[PDB]
Amino acid sequence: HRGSGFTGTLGLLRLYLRRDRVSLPLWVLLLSVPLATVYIASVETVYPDRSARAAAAAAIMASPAQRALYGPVYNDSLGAVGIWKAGMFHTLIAVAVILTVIRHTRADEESGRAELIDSTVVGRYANLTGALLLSFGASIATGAIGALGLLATDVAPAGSVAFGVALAASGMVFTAVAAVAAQLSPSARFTRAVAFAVLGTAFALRAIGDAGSGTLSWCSPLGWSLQVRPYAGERWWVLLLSLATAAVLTVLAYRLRAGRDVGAGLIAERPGAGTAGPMLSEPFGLAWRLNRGSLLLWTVGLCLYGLVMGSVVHGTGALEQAFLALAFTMIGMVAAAFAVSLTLRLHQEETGLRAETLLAGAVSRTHWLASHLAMALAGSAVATLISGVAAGLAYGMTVGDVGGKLPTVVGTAAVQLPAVWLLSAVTVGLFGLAPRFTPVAWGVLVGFIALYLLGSLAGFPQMLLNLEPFAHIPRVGGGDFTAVPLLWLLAIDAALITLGAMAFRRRDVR
Amino acid sequence: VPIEIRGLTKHFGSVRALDGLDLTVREGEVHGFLGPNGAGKSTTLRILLGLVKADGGSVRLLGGDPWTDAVDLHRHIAYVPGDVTLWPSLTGGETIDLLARMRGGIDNARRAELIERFGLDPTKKARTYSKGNRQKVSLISALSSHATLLLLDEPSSGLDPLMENVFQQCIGEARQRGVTVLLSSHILAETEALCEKVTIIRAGKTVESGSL
Amino acid sequence: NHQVPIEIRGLTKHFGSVRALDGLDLTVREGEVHGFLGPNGAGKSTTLRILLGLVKADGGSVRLLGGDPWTDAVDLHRHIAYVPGDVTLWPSLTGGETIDLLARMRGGIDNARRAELIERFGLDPTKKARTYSKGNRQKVSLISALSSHATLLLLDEPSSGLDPLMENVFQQCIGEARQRGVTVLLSSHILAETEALCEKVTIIRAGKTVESGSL
Ligand SMILES: Nc1ncnc2c1ncn2[C@@H]1O[C@H](COP(=O)(O)OP(=O)(O)NP(=O)(O)O)[C@@H](O)[C@H]1O
Ligand SMILES: Nc1ncnc2c1ncn2[C@@H]1O[C@H](COP(=O)(O)OP(=O)(O)NP(=O)(O)O)[C@@H](O)[C@H]1O
Ligand SMILES: [Mg+2]
Ligand SMILES: [Mg+2]
Repeated sequence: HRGSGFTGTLGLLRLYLRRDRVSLPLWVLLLSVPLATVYIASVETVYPDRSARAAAAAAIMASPAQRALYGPVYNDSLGAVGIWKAGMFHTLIAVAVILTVIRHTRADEESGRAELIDSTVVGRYANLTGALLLSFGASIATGAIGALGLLATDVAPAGSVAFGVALAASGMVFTAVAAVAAQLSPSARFTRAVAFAVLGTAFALRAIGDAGSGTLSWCSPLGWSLQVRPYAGERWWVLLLSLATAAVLTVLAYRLRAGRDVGAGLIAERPGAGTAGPMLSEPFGLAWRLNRGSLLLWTVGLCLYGLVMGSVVHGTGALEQAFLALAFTMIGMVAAAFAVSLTLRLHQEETGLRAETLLAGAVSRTHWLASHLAMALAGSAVATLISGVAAGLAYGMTVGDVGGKLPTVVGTAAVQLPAVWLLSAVTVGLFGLAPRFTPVAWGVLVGFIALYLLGSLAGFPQMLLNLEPFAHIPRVGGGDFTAVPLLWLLAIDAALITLGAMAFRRRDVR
Repeated sequence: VPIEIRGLTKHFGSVRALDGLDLTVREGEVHGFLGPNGAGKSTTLRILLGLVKADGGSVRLLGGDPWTDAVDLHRHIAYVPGDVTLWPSLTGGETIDLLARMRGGIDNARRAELIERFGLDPTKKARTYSKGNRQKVSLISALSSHATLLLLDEPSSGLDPLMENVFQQCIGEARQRGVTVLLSSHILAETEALCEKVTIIRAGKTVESGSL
Repeated sequence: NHQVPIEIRGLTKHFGSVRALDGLDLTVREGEVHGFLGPNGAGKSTTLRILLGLVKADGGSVRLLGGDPWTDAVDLHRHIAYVPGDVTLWPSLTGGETIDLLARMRGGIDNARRAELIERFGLDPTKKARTYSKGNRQKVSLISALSSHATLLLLDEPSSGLDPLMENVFQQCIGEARQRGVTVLLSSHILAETEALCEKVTIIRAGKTVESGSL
């Protein structure tokens, strides 16, 4: 007696909570503490006289390129100008909550834990409710900590609360999206791709709306957070929108669950072919077969992003250079994440007992490793170069000539490759020395990104900002091109790769 | 009558996984459940746990529906899957304790007896278990509970003859104290010894059923 | 290969404080089905991971097909077919694609035997590999290993999940493989297929050999 579909929710929640106890506090603090200690703290040094701050605002509203990345500035108050740069924090929290929800809902359910858990006295909706409670709690805690940190500074206290609540709502909207996406396919990667396509589309719509009239920025959950307008006249009712979209979607994520069976999705499966083709006869063919969809989807997404970013560059060549070099660094980071995932394909292959099946044949350990390494090194390069070509074409058309604006934008994209491949090198080095600690390449990449963002803005010495690759990339166009750091970033990569290879041939595949 | 399947049916895509089944297990008896590798034995056991949602027929598990009453029924039921997967980080004793906490009850006087009898080493990470000590975790976690209905999919797979004999004696002792068992074997040597009244299904439907 | 496919002398391996193997001995002799028996935790799978070069031995001598299992693990692996204790397939590949893929990295598939093996195990080779019951998931490995160029089969519980008739088809397949000079090493816990198939059983207890000889 006394049983419902939500039984076991608290137990599942606590055993999800203790699984990531070194990851959740780290990013919860990372997305909230550097709001009053970095962004607002470093605005009385860069922009002291208020007469100067106003000038900075007049340099943002007169350039669609800068307000496509970050958004518009509506007045010259200390809070608004200080927190303009931190409008990128509404996307990182969405990434974090999407990853958490998928990790705790569908990744486990694909490993057979659903059978073991649900064979007990654990309800049907306990697994979903536990992950939703964890993500909602994390996204509320980060907003609360950010608001509490901002309330101790000398900015207006209403805008601080508005920004905290907006940051919380931005992460609550994209938890229901992750749940609905998780109710769709038996494969976790397909669900992650579906969830991230929505975020990419929202960001693109937001950027196109910001860089123009502003009508198109009302059709995306990102860009519902900037129109709360903290420090510039708060529109409180906008949060209600972020409260409806989250409530309407999270109901659907339950209605899609009361009609699937543990393990399946929404569409049944289809028969394949009863014979392998002349391409699937090798580790290279097998690795290609497993990554076709990922390669195509990443390539299409990066091409569209480059096409979007190239149109706003020209609504004086000393500012388009600075904006292209700043916009392609983000593409470099995204391609680095692509490379890290394509290389973690290897750890996921070994930990799934499928590496010993392949290695018990006439396959060597280096020919197997250099079949995922060769895909990680090539797919990221192809995607980055295609994005650069698309950006060059879009920029060239809107100016008047293409042959004078394409090569420079292609070079700008092609000089990011040594920094992109360093994370593949790091992952390969970790897989071969400490295979269990392979997935800390994600932490290394997040640390590099955090250092790049919060480096020369909190006053760190210029010998501590040299511990990252994204700051050493040269500047193509005019002078300032050296090509020496690239030679220092390629060599490192090779060394690391070699190390990993040499540490894999003398090991146990256990 | 713990189980009263009367006409089950299930389609996955265009695949007729189950096409009319008539299982019937009564109180305090061990029941065999046999058939070739397409029959639908593992699917039926998943329908009884409210995990698959059968497309037709009637299922009265312990007097109630398995789908809409799953939580209430699952406090009298234990399950041993055909493919046992554990948590690699946790220990065997930790896994048994955690599964006892979810079930809300265990018999420690029998837990210790089974642990020292199956030969399990309860202080080892579950990832080091050699496919024969991985089945012992499920067997001990299911045979030491308060369930009055056991559904075993392939309880002795990976177990050497001595441990299989131990499992047979354990099932005999369980049947002594009024416990109902439904057993899928593919091994007609323990089916002959342990249970009477087998049931055979060929293509999703019952072909024969009755006392041995 | 000195007409002795396998020759182990004083094998040893520790996994930290755990003494997995403590002096194991073996000798398989070019043409016979050999039974590899022992309790749980004896060290049966680990030995099969040392012959394949996946795991390195701390002591003793191993001579697989006249060569070192660890350094020559590529040219010796095209005369060998292996069936693991835990069969895992790629969930996106088809059942009939996995057979061809696996049999191509070994010495190569035989299309005359493949058709008649799929015919009599009753496999459906056009179906994704995440929908196979535990028994059609084993037929994939069995058909892929029994239809290949191989002068040595290392089977590790090959009839796990097979109904009384598909494991009687497998016995006939092994018996007619032995006819054309194929050496088999058979690890199992069912002492009913060992009696019918194997002579020269070998029983190990805790990494050490406690019994050996013809049946
Ligand atoms: N998720 C699924 N999607 C599609 N078909 C499935 C799925 N699960 C099972 N089937 C099919 O349904 C039928 C019943 O499978 P199953 O009941 O698991 O076999 P079984 O009774 O367990 N025999 P055994 O192989 O010895 O365990 C088989 O034809 C399977 O291929
Ligand atoms: N990675 C490992 N780390 C530590 N101990 C291990 C590891 N792998 C195996 N062992 C131990 O080594 C011993 C031998 O196990 P194993 O080689 O799997 O024998 P086994 O015959 O395959 N067991 P079984 O398949 O049931 O007959 C056991 O005590 C295992 O617990
Ligand atoms: Mg089954
Ligand atoms: Mg074994």
